[PDB]
Amino acid sequence: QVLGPVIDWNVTQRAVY
Amino acid sequence: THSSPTATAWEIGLYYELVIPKHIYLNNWNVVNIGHLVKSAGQLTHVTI
Ligand SMILES: *[C@@H]1O[C@H](CO)[C@@H](O[C@@H]2O[C@H](CO)[C@@H](O)[C@H](O)[C@H]2NC(C)=O)[C@H](O)[C@H]1NC(C)=O
Repeated sequence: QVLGPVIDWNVTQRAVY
Repeated sequence: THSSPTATAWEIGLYYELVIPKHIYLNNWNVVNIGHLVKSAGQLTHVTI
């Protein structure tokens, strides 16, 4: 019953430097 | 209908179907559904709308 994940297709949010 | 060495006659029965348009659309795109990947409690999952 815990809250699960959210998706929104935003590439910029998932950038890794 | 008639056949002589110098003269003939023929008849043809033609049926036509004409579509009448309600609307016409010119600038069109096909859809393609790529979805997203999700990793959850060890399992990789592909998700689509
Ligand atoms: C997509 O992700 C990026 C990164 O989280 C969001 O861009 C930021 O937007 C805030 C305002 O909400 C600004 O303060 C930041 O300067 C932005 N950072 C970058 C790296 O762009 C963005 O709002 C998200 N949503 C969309 C639709 O792009």
